[PDB]
Amino acid sequence: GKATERADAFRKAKNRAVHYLHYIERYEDHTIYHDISLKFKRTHIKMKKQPRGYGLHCHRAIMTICRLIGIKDLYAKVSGSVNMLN
Amino acid sequence: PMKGRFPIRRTLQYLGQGDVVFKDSVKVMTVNYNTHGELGEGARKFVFFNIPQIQYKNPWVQITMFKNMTPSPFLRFYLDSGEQVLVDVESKSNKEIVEHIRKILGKNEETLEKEEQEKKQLSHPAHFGPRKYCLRECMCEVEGQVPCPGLVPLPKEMTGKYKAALKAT
Amino acid sequence: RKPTFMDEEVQNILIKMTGLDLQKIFKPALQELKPPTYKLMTQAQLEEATKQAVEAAKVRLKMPPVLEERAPINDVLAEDKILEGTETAKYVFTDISYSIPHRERFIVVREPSGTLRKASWEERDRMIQVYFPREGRRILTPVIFKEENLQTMYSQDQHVDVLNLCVAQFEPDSAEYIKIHHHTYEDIDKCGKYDLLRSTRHFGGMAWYFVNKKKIDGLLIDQIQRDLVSDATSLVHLYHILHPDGQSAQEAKKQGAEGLHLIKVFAKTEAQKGAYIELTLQAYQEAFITHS
Amino acid sequence: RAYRGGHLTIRLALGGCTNRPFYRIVAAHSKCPRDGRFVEQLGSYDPLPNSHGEKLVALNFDRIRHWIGCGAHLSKPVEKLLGLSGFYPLHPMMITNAERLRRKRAREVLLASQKTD
Amino acid sequence: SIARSSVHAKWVVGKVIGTAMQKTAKVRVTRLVLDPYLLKYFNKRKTYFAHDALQQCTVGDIVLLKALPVPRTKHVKHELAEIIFKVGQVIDPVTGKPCAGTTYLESPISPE
RNA sequence: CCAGAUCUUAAAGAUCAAAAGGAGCAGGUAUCAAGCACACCUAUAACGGUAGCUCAUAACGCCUUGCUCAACCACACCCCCACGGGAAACAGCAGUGAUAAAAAUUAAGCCAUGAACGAAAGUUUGACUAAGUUAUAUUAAUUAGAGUUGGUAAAUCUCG
Ligand SMILES: [Mg+2]
Ligand SMILES: [Mg+2]
Ligand SMILES: [Mg+2]
Ligand SMILES: [Mg+2]
Ligand SMILES: [Mg+2]
Ligand SMILES: [Mg+2]
Ligand SMILES: [Mg+2]
Ligand SMILES: [Mg+2]
Ligand SMILES: [Mg+2]
Ligand SMILES: [Mg+2]
Ligand SMILES: [Mg+2]
Ligand SMILES: [Mg+2]
Ligand SMILES: [Mg+2]
Ligand SMILES: [Mg+2]
Ligand SMILES: [Mg+2]
Ligand SMILES: [Zn+2]
Repeated sequence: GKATERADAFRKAKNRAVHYLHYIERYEDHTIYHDISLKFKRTHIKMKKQPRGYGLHCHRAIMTICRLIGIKDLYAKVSGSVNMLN
Repeated sequence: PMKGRFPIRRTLQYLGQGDVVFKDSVKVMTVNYNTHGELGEGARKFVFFNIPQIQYKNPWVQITMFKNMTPSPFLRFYLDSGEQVLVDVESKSNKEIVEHIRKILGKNEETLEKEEQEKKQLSHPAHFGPRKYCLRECMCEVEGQVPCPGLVPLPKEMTGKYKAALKAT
Repeated sequence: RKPTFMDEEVQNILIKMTGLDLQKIFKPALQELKPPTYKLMTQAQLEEATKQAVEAAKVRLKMPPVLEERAPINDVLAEDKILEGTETAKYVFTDISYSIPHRERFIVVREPSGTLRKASWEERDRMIQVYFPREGRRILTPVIFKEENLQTMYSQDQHVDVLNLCVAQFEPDSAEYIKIHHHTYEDIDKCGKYDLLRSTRHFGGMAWYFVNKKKIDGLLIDQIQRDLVSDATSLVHLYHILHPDGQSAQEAKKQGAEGLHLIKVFAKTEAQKGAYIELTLQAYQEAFITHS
Repeated sequence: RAYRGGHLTIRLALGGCTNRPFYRIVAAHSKCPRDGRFVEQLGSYDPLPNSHGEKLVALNFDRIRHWIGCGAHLSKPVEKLLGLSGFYPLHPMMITNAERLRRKRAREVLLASQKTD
Repeated sequence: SIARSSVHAKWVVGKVIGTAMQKTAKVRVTRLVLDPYLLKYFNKRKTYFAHDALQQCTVGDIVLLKALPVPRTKHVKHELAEIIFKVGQVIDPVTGKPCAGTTYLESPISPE
């Protein structure tokens, strides 16, 4: 969300976010189901599915997002461009 | 490893898990195969998949390939005695070739386990030394014994300083 | 020909009474985890994998030996009076050779008194541990086997774990191994906790103990309230084997007793509590016959 | 490394840390350093009495007599150890030192009852 | 019974590189070596001089070498044992028949 | 793969293994691309004869360098070597000049291990043992000082 005032953009991006929601399927409600590797534009994310105790070892943004999803155990290495939106 | 057609065959694991171990009579194994024909197929997959496994476990055995010399695929084995084993591989599968070779000159699982048993009696549990070769270094680290003074400083009496300062006076 | 714990009869009876519970046998363990593996199977391949798992769980179930207590070792190999005051401590000499069986190693002791004797049992085991360490053994005997700690562990119902510590730490023919296994059995009997050892490899232990001590009460009662009567009857059968001549075993020969009636026989002649046994047999019989 | 001469020997390597000695009984060439390279480790000896008042000695008897059988030589203290174990007769010097010790105890006994007077 | 050579090479098989010296074949031997980084196998080559008594060797022949018990020179440690494939005249070891490449020169099913 | 030395014993063994070798692995540099006799036969050990051999899968050079560590390799004032010649030797322990950003005792014992010699009691050993010195590092407590406060990156107020 984007605005002249910081406060304003905060509001805008919140209220807009709630409109695009995904459902993320969680295996046993902690990990993902299986290993994932994706090249999105110039960013490569590579994630691996962990056992119960191995908490959230990830780029800090991914940890943030995971904590929001409910994914508690994960390993992800991002390579190529680390640009945040991508 | 990304590049290549079947990348899994460049992995240490894949190379390890192949099982053939020649007898010590075997010096040279020579493969002769063709680049074409349906019949030749099996031999080709053998060179593509197992030859790497084989070689890895028999690092001292010269393996040598020849392409399109004879109309038919075969192996030849050169032994130390001068004896020459000739194995016709024709319509045989990749797997069948590996099994048949393992049968002729392999080593029985008995043999291999005896050998590795002789290698595991090499490092004895009760010795002392460098971490590389032994379970323990000082005896400072066995439970009931006297501890490394670098951990638990000695009672003044066992110190040589105290003994010397006693004999002096 | 007095029946022994390794007799195929008694082995088969106890293997049977143990039971295979694949969920308790293979249970999540507290070790470091690695991510799970997945394969796609037919109904066929799944049945095969299950059967392999079962055969594996047989090996996991193999009973730790039971032995009677070993005899104290006292043997002097020599006396040298001359060495008498020369040392304040004792020298302990351990043959360590990789080939030798640990019951055949020579463990010798020079005392200050000068006599050269064979090592005692406890010294011997402690020593073998020092030079041939195997995980799970402390050289100094661990605190946990004092009565206090043991009681604490019984109250958290860890009895399986106790038995396993014990199998690791001591020697099956030792004094402590036997002391602790019997004290433990005694506690699962006082509390009626038998099912704790059910699919354990330790079941036949308290079986063979309770047979020879002649308390089958608790274990019969338990076995029947769990609605396993094939096992209760296997148990009285076992009692008869290990007491061929006794009024119950003999009366079972006279009356030609079928299994349930066998349990009735035993209930009448021998067992210390016949009231609870007959009552539970009643309830089981009647309730089961009316339900099915 | 290549030496001129010298024989195979069974001695004590001294491992340990200051004031806390420990020994590795060892078959080594004679001319090589005390704590250095060896042919085969044979046993260990811990001089300091432990929790139970024992000095622990370990001897690989099979290998020991294999090497003695190749004509290795023993050190005086290894001799003393084997003898103590009963794998060799007592070393004469053990016996003698024992006797000397006895006579010292005797003369200190007499000197004690002489000074008490 | 002592006749030995201290060489690791007791039997090798290789191509004949050149015949230029009297009674001596130059022979390129090739082994598979595992490049450690790529875990792959490549062909390392090495040459051997071999003693040829009758000067039997054309260039290109595949040939078998046996290690000589006593080295003939500093560079000659092998004697040529057999000629495994004569160059461009090859008799199939399987069917015992003359062949040029992948073709049979005389068919094995036409005995008479 | 072992000649030799040494130990033991008649021999056989065994320990250390020179010389000679080679499946494989082995610093940088290709603006070092050719080396220049670096091969083989004959046979008697020579006469003689073929014209080869190494190398872009790095020969031949140049630079840098102990090491893959129960250890190994090398050196022992210099001239790779040591007959000779410079010349008069701590790269044994301590010390000292010089030099460097770089700073341990001109110390005590053979009591233990090791080594040498002795038939032996034993003697010798700056190996070594026990000490001395040093915030270099750990640990234990008796010890409080240093750095920082725009962002990265924990943390600031008033003056100049
Ligand atoms: Mg030290
Ligand atoms: Mg020799
Ligand atoms: Mg050598
Ligand atoms: Mg240098
Ligand atoms: Mg020099
Ligand atoms: Mg100098
Ligand atoms: Mg010199
Ligand atoms: Mg100096
Ligand atoms: Mg000098
Ligand atoms: Mg100075
Ligand atoms: Mg310094
Ligand atoms: Mg100063
Ligand atoms: Mg000394
Ligand atoms: Mg001495
Ligand atoms: Mg001195
Ligand atoms: Zn220590």
